[PDB]
Amino acid sequence: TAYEEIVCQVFAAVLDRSDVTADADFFALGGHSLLSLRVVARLRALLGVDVGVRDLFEAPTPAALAARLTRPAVTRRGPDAPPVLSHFQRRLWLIEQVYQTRGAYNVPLAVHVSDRLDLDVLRAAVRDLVARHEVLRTLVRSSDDGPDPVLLAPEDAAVDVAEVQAAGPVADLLAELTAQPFDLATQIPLRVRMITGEQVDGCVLLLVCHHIAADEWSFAPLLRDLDTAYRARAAGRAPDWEPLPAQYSDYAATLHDWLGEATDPASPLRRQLDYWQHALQDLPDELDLPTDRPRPATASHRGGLARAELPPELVEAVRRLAAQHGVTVFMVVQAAVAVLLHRLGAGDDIPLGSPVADRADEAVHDTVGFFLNTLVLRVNLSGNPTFADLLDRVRAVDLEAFARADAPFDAVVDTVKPPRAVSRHPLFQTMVSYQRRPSDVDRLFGAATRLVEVPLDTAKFDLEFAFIEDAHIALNYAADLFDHDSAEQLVARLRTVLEHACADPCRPV
Ligand SMILES: *P(=O)(O)OCC(C)(C)[C@@H](O)C(=O)NCCC(=O)NCCSCCO
Repeated sequence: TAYEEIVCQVFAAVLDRSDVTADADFFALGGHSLLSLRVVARLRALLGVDVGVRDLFEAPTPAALAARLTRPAVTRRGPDAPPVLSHFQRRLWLIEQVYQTRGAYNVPLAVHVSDRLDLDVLRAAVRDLVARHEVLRTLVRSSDDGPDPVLLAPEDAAVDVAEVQAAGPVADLLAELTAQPFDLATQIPLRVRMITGEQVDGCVLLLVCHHIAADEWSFAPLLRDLDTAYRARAAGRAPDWEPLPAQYSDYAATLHDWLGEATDPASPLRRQLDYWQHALQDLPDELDLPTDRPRPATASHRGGLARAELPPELVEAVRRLAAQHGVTVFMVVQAAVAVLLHRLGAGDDIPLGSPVADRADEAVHDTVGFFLNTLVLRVNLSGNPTFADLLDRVRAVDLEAFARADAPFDAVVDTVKPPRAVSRHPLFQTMVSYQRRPSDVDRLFGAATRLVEVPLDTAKFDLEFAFIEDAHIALNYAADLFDHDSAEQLVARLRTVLEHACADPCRPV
């Protein structure tokens, strides 16, 4: 996606357009060939990989050209193929065995529908959705060897759909309903609740998935498929879609077969693991941050959410600054957080974790599942560099780390073998992420729909900064270490670093 977004930068800058999308065709937007010499030339200076007009012909779209610049394609297995637990799923199942997460790993998705949907038709749509995505009806029961996936049959996957009347503010009820625990060995990792009442106009459709079966990118497939299925089941027929290109097990199986054994030196896993053992060498145990309380001895996993609204001219300024320096918006937001901690006394070694989506294959681009590997983006701020300088360091660190994004985070932790503490997250405690909410989801289920935020009562790490476009900043802080007022000031201080950065990126940090 980093390669993907940076290619759009050159397409729009060379073709002088604003019609640059992930699925846009270079030649289709008026693209010739000297234009490719300029586009191919610029791509070399930023990404540093060998690109040529030859690549542009084969991959004339940013999405394709990005995948071309960088492993077998996901091959759909047999109809009777058994489920296969991906290394991503193993971590999520494992985390809930070692921690009292309080549902901190339940990802919520709430939509406001102008019409109180038909709970019976909705249920049929939820049953259809679960049947389409095997990941939504796959249980993880513990055994003597390890966790074993149990793919429920469509007839046997008891879906959980129910209506819920709102008494108080639905915002706090959504958080409460979302944080309810999941029993991955007996319950499917999908929960649907239709919140209705006299205080809410129409109803609020809440989809609560456990992260083991869905990530933030699965929101679009879920809503799109639940709309497609809901509309059909409302007409007495089964929803008419074309079969899924692949299932999660197919992606996991193809991914695991290619990853190889960490003991074989020629396998991608060990060869990537080796990069990280060097890249994360002599890593800080933890950053010297300003906390309001000492690190507890138990991970309460409880936290809050401090938001900082971003003016359109500031969102527009950040995008402009990114394009000028040949860096993604994430890299800008990441440098801001790094500077913030650096200015707060963290030091010159700012290890920030970040989620990278493994959705390169076209067979899993719009599929439901968890493809987010956590990566340690180690930013060095020594030598009192300017912001534009740190944008160079960040980009190099990111692109270099993005080429080794397939080593499971848990394996990197085992390879770097860091001093551990159940109250502290390994390698990193501050996470920076850039999310985008689904667009064109305003007329779902034949009504007036609109996404609703769920107030987070939990926190996965000490500090999680999130740049969320519809844009704003969301601070997921650990309640055991930070006070809400302190988080509000910290997210606001991030905004001020961004304001100064765009205005004068030549200023020391
Ligand atoms: P611009 O759009 O005007 O430039 C177009 C170029 C020069 C890139 C190219 O499309 C062109 O004009 N001709 C390319 C045809 C060609 O000769 N390809 C070589 C492969 S043919 C087999 C050789 O063994």
